[PDB]
Amino acid sequence: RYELVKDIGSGNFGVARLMRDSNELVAVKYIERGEKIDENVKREIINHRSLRHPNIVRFKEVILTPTHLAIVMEYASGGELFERICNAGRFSEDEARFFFQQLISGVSYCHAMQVCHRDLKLENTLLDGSAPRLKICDFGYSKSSVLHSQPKSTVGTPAYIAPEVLLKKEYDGKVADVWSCGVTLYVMLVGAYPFEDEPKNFRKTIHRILNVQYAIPDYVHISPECRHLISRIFVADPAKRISIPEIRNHEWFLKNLPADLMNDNTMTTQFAASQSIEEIMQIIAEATVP
Amino acid sequence: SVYELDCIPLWGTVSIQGNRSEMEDAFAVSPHFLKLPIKMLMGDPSLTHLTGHFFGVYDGHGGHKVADYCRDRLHFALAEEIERIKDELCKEGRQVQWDKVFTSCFLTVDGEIEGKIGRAVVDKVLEAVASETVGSTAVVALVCSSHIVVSNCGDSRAVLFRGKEAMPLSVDHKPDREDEYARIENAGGKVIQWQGARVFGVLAMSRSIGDRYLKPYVIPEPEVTFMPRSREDECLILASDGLWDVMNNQEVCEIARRRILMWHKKNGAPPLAERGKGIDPACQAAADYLSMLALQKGSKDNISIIVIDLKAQRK
Ligand SMILES: [Mg+2]
Ligand SMILES: [Mg+2]
Repeated sequence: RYELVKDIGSGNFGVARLMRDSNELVAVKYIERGEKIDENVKREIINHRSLRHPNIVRFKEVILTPTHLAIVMEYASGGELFERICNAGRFSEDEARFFFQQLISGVSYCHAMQVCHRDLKLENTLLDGSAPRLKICDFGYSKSSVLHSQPKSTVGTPAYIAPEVLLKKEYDGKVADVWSCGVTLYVMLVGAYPFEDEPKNFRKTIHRILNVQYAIPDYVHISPECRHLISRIFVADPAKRISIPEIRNHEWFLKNLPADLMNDNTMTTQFAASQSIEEIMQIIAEATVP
Repeated sequence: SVYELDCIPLWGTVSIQGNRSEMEDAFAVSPHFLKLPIKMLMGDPSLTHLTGHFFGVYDGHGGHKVADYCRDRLHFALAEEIERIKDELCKEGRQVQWDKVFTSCFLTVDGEIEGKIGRAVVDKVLEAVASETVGSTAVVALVCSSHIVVSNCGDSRAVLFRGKEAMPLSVDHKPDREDEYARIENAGGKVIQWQGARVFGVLAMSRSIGDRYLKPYVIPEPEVTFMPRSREDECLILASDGLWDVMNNQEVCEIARRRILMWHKKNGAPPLAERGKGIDPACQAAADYLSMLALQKGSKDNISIIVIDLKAQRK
């Protein structure tokens, strides 16, 4: 059983109740029990349950209550990465590298599990105290999510939008995700989103994105290999943009790369970190009753 | 019979900052504000004009200047257009007339905001009101004895409760809405899917006031609806998305009706002398309640709600 602690805000503009077990913190999302418990909600849970990468926010369990169906998720006790960088400064090239390796390991895994682009929402990066680990891909993140969402009238972090998302009508989603990773790397190193600055002037930000007009300021001193990786990622033409496997073989990435993050197959990740499907199915059944 | 006696405006309002860093919502309620030539409501029982009570919600984005400007100006702009359309006192149903007057009003304000139409300042200067990326929604309702007129632009909406079935009087201008999507794309603009359907990946609406930078894809042309009042009418609710994001039409109306009746049953209707000279406490009750309900349902946006009682008397 768990004990109420707070009501924090979720990842993609959502709501959750922070609770506590073990001395472990958990994030619990809820969903109106009145037969909102379709087939969309079942597949989406079982899907997310199959995602076992340590840098993915992972499904813990599902509890039935008189009010709703409770979705217990793993909690990111470090919070949002950007809000971190703000009240702590830009990270060093070595701290940035640590986390970037984790991201790529995670993105790579998600891509392999068929999860990407708007299903993965890389604008949302979280941190957790329990390596440090950066954590992506929370429950209410898919395009077809049954989880309630309340996005703003204006888009939050447009820098994450790859130019081909604005420019073309057909493009690879996994490759658009590379650009996003670039954005996450830049913010870690500089302490500010790249193509943006007066902020919230979308005209200027979009202008800079489309012309890939960024500038690493002088107060930030980073190696030439790092600047190269960034220049290889921030290219408007998807076809000339560096790929994930290519990133995995780049010098900057390879330096101080731990052994476990040298994982090819997706099935050794699953065994690496190791509630039953019958339990989940039994509870979603009892959940259709208001 | 309805065209020979003005109605008493019964209303209550909430407009709060909620969990946001700024308040960019604004509203305006101007009862007894304008006199409506009867031919604009009736046709072709004398009373040459009906008193029209103005209600407005303006949900701003990118800043507060444009929502605030609507608050201070729009009703006056609307008044001017009503006067202009007494050059029709010479020369075309009611719908077309209202649609026409409301389009010119919303367009005038838009122009004043971008500094292409002359406006008053503390002699009639051309000065922009705000940056090119700041804008606002606008939903307004004219209530008189005979008719309700709603003119909507953006994702705030107005909902009428008629008997037992909720019926909205505006449809949200979201970029993935069929005609809207089409209009944009066919015009040469782009709607992307990113944290919802967005014009060019940025703005979660297809219509608004301001937002120069997304012209002429994001337009200030409103969608006016002309609704004759009925004896079954219970109430009218205008609100920003702060409310509609967490609650459906039907439940909002029902809750609002309950609380109105709840206050009347546990306090009885006040004397005619007080009525319409300020906020009706039963409406204020409903407004206040819906407001806190939204906050508990998890709404993190600015919240603005105007509840308007449409019932002659409740016994
Ligand atoms: Mg607002
Ligand atoms: Mg709002």
